[PDB]
Amino acid sequence: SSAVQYFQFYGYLSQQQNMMQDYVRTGTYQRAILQNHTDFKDKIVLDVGCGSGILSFFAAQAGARKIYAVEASTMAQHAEVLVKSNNLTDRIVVIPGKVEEVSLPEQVDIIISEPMGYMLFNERMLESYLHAKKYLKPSGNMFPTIGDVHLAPFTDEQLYMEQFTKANFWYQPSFHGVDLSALRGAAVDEYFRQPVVDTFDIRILMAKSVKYTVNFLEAKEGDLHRIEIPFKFHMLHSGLVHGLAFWFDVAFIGSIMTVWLSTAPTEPLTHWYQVRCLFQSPLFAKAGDTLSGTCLLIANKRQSYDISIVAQVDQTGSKSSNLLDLKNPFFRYTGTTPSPPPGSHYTSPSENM
Amino acid sequence: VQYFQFYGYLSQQQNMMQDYVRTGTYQRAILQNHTDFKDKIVLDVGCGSGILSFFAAQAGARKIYAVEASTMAQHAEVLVKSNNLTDRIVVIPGKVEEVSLPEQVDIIISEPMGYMLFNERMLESYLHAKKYLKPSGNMFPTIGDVHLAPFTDEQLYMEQFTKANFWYQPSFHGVDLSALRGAAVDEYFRQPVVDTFDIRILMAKSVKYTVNFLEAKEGDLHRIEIPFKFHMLHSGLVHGLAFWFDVAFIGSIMTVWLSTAPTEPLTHWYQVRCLFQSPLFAKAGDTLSGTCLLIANKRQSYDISIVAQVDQTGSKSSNLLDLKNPFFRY
Amino acid sequence: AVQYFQFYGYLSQQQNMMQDYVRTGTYQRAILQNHTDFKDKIVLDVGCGSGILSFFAAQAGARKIYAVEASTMAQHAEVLVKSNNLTDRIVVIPGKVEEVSLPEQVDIIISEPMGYMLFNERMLESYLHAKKYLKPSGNMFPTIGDVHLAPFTDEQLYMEQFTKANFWYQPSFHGVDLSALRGAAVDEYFRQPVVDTFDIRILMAKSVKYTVNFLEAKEGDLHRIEIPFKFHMLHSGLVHGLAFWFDVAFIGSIMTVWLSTAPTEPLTHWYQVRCLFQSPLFAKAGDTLSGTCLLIANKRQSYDISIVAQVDQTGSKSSNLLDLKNPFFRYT
Amino acid sequence: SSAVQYFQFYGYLSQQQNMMQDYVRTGTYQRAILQNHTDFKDKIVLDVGCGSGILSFFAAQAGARKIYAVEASTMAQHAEVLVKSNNLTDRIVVIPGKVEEVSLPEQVDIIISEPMGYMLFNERMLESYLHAKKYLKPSGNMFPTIGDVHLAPFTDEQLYMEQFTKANFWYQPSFHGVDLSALRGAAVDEYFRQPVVDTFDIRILMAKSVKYTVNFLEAKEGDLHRIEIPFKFHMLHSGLVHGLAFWFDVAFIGSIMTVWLSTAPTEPLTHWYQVRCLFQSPLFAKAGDTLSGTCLLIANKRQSYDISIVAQVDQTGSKSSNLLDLKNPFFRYTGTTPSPPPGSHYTSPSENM
Ligand SMILES: Nc1ncnc2c1ncn2[C@@H]1O[C@H](CN(CCCl)CC[C@H](N)C(=O)O)[C@@H](O)[C@H]1O
Ligand SMILES: Nc1ncnc2c1ncn2[C@@H]1O[C@H](CN(CCCl)CC[C@H](N)C(=O)O)[C@@H](O)[C@H]1O
Ligand SMILES: Nc1ncnc2c1ncn2[C@@H]1O[C@H](CN(CCCl)CC[C@H](N)C(=O)O)[C@@H](O)[C@H]1O
Ligand SMILES: Nc1ncnc2c1ncn2[C@@H]1O[C@H](CSCC[C@H](N)C(=O)O)[C@@H](O)[C@H]1O
Repeated sequence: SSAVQYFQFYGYLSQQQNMMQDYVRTGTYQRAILQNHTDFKDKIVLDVGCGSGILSFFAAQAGARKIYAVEASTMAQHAEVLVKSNNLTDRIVVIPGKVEEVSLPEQVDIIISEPMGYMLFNERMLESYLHAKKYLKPSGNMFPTIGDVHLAPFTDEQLYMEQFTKANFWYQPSFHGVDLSALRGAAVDEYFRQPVVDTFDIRILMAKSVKYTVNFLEAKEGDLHRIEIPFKFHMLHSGLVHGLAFWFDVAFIGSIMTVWLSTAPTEPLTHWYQVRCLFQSPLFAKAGDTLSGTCLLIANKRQSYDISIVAQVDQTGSKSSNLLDLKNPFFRYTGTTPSPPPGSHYTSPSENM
Repeated sequence: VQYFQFYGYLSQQQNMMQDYVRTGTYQRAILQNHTDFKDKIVLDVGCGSGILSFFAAQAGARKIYAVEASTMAQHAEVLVKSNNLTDRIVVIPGKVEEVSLPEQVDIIISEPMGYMLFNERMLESYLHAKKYLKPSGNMFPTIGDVHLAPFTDEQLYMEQFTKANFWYQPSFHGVDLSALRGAAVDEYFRQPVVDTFDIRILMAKSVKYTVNFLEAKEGDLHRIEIPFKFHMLHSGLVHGLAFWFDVAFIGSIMTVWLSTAPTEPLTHWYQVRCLFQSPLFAKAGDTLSGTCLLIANKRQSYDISIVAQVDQTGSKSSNLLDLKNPFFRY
Repeated sequence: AVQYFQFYGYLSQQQNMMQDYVRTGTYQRAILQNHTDFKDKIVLDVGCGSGILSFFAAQAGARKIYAVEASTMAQHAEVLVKSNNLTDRIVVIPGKVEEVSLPEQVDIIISEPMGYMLFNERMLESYLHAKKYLKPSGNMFPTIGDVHLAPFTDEQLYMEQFTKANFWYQPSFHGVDLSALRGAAVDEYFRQPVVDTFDIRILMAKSVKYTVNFLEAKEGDLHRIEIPFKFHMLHSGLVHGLAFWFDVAFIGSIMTVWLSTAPTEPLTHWYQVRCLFQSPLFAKAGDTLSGTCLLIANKRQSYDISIVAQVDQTGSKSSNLLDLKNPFFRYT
Repeated sequence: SSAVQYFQFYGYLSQQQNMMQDYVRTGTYQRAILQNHTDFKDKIVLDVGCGSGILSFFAAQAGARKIYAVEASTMAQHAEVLVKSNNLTDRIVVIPGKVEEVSLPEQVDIIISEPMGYMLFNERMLESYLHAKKYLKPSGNMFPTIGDVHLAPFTDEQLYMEQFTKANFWYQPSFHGVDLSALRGAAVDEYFRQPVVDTFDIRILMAKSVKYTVNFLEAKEGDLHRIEIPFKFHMLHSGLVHGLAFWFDVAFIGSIMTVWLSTAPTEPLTHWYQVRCLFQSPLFAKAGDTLSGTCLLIANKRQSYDISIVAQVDQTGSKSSNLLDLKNPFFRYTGTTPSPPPGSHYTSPSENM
């Protein structure tokens, strides 16, 4: 259905290029695969969504005997050219098609893949990554092995006001002689259903994070159809909570060492950035209060999730419920350094010049 | 399809409404020609928010049929009710090709122009809607002029060549990508560059291609052939062709023009530039002749072929372009 | 070989080198400050040109100076010696220092044999060959040479050369397809050393050094020169190639004097030299750039250069050929 | 010899590019071949020193049946690659070697070449071009067909002084304590033996040019070993004559039309520019005087000419005799517009602004 558009997007070389040029990502995968050469040398490997084939080449540098590289986009055509020109035709096998519908010659010793999306789960490629375990030997391994999602409440007044400023275009009685007021509410609802793709200063976060772990060795493809993330935040600061901030970490658990790829706002940026879900009604909280609630991710037919966030301040009973659409996020990043919150100065800035 | 979902968002209707030149030229063109709307029947093909039907209602139209296929039709009918015009503006959800109208109309109004005028292939629906048009009916816009002109922009050319050279690395993290160097260059230079530019970079007076919406058939736009013969005013490197367009509202009281030229204030259409993989050298006085051929595709766009040659020297350049994968250089 | 000595046979070239104030004044100061290494001694000037260095030796008190010059500049040199009244101290001997015979062994050899990257022109071999005339505790001015290498980032230069090479990427230059030769064009242009100066900001790691000791080295060492390097990257960026320059030291009895062609120092007719990678290498600060620069002597009195550079963390490798015989003089 | 250094120079693609990028040169050759297609249509052609092969390609565009493209530098290898990739292997035969020492299968109907150097004659490739006539049918044609060398007396005080300024470096009694004066005369002599490659404003010319024609259809290889150019100038202006200026034209005399390629200072610049030979003793002449003399080019073993220029003003008998070496010219061009001589203002500049 919408799979056509998805595989059209990853068929352009310029997109593969954007992902390969993310040094954090490609470098961490290369480090993780080569530093665990005992997990690869002369073993069988499966690259789920090989794209250019970069990960299979990394697997080859580690000494794999044979690597099955599955690719469903037309990038399979270009991928085979790199294997022939890198004289690895005898160890890398390009298979055009989807990992679900293809046939593999044999069970593999280890599976490698880069299936993470915004908030880890977006794009629903982890389901294909776990589906691939039907080709995995009883003692096989998976790179990445586990993925951790993180959540924290945030305060950002300017991000929050921005939505009503954009929507208030509709609240004028004579836009070229037409009254648009009747659509203001609908415009507001639309903008708040967009998760914001951006970075931020860590000082806007108001409580230590909370983590939902997906163990790719134990999880089933069905575990990813309904993801329920409960949270109970102890506020470090007492502000207005305009929503929740999401990021993720993944770990490659190999024989020699475990390697981490992290997209935290404390780490170097990546092409995943961070994702923020705004509350249409911000929640006020004291410091020490508990912000309790649930984040419910419900898979949809269009390769994404419907996000439901219900949060409440237990001491005051103040409740906020929000719905978001992760397939239509708002890309807000600019490149500017992130300005810090006001009221973050505990000593005179003038006496520090 | 993805197309009608995109235009189902209020934020997109807003982005196009906040284009002041576009909206104000449409309103002024309609209002100053209120005689072509007084007590008449109107069809608005793709009304979106309904802004154009409201312009028609302001001009005195007795009844306006507003066809919209995206979910925007629901919101459009909310503005009709809250503006107390429900007896004059009739929203009809669906595609103009599929809906049934109660009667024939005196005039069709629409905003079907895309990049290079032809993008999005909504002109075909604007023309197809003429099956509901009375024998002497009129159309806003009446005609569309596509303008093309050769340009020189060294920075843009090296900008794209730089990105294509990523695929020339013999050892990117130990991997040889050079085998794909050729596909990378094809793909990048197959990107129309959507942006504005200063008129300084044009090396010849523009050439014009006219589409008359009153006389044209939906089939004409399946394959559009634009021949060009440029007379070069300056010497140097021709890195490609630049496209922009004008449309004219030919009404009873006056004709009003809407332009996306680089000398005029900016629109959400900007201008479009097609790059040659290898620029062409030309002197002042030379002639640059060739053909730009647009063949419609199933993905709501066109496959573009540009054949150009310097007649004096025989230097030839052939380029195919994908209007489906633009490069917004904003 | 004939073309080499015709070139240095023109008085205008000798002028171009003599008008290099840093060069000529540093040689005089190094010679005169160490006058005890010259007083009442025998001297050999290898490739005297106009004679300038022999005149510095006579100024320092040398009893007799043998000035060897193989171009026709030897005859002009003889004229300056007569008109400067030094016929009893400076003896011009025409011919190559490899082929002439000298009346006695010398206490010190002086020369100016450095070329681009120090080794260009392959005159250091003749400077070292002349050591057969050197007494057991003799000295040599210059005494040691330090070649310096450092990676650099310079986008405009890289695209400047790529623009030139891309002329051969045309499908119809006057109706003729040249694209079949784009690969040969890029190979040729990027084989060209870029002779120019540059601001030290473009360097991304502290320079690495390769030292030649003229007192100890033998003429054979310079037929194949292997230069290892291991750079610790200080900035994150694209490495577009390596930059080369050199210092030489006059290690005299009284003091050591240094002559430098570094980009932080005033300009010399040697400028600096850069080798471009066809495909730049990406490196982050903290990474290590390791590799080898290899100079293989050839018949045209120059070197075939092979530069292999590698980012140790990422495995990005780059191998480049360079022909010192076809440099690109970019200075204007 | 110098042949080695000569053919090494033309093996670099950057050099061929420099010559191909001279639009005047390459464009005029293309026009001259294509507009005379009757001289090429289904005929046998010989391209002497093809370099990239460009001229052969032009002759193929005009319809020639077979072209023999002779090249002595290693550019011959790259020339064959262009012929294969342009699908012309059945009509263009690249022959590596020197035109004097190679063999052709057959006689040709027409010979094409670009053998002109500074002052037309420099580098001595016209001799190879004329030598190639051993392969020409009794009524064959040659492109170019005739060459015109133009001479004219000029006045340029700043160019003239520039030489003494450069040589007077040697006229100091203490250059780091060394008296250099003895070499001043030798230094002056050296600089004046350099012809100057540059362009100039035609107003520095003091008499109508004189021309010496070589007819390539009739000239013999030995004619070019000793070239005697008598001149007799009628001075249009009174002044100091600092030397003579040289340029050249070639004409392609085809069946349909004659096409001219000119390096005159009145025409668009080319990579040949113009060449000026300075007199060490300038000659004074007033308008109406006659400047008579001879310009004698004596071929030498290093692929160039020794030039002797003797001029005298007949009215005064004032003589000047100068020797120049064409193999060590001074390339003076910059790109600055040539400033016009003083005082060429016959009307007040202030009354014109
Ligand atoms: N069902 C599927 N079967 C096979 N491949 C798929 C499938 N779904 C998505 N992919 C493939 O995975 C590639 C993208 N993917 C990262 C997206 Cl965040 C891996 C890129 C590359 N191998 C890297 O790791 O850097 C894309 O080419 C896509 O087509
Ligand atoms: N094998 C040789 N034997 C004798 N002379 C040689 C030899 N090789 C080169 N030379 C001569 O020494 C001169 C080299 N020259 C600059 C080198 Cl970049 C030094 C000029 C002179 N000492 C100054 O600094 O002013 C040239 O004149 C050359 O002819
Ligand atoms: N005796 C010879 N035999 C064969 N080749 C020769 C001979 N003498 C000179 N050449 C060759 O002709 C080429 C020079 N020629 C320009 C001279 Cl200013 C090339 C122009 C070329 N046809 C263009 O227009 O691009 C050089 O490549 C040279 O190697
Ligand atoms: N065949 C078709 N039938 C009906 N509506 C169509 C259509 N093709 C496109 N549309 C709709 O027409 C609109 C194009 S832009 C609408 C802008 C509006 N006329 C204004 O001036 O503000 C979109 O809402 C699109 O979804």
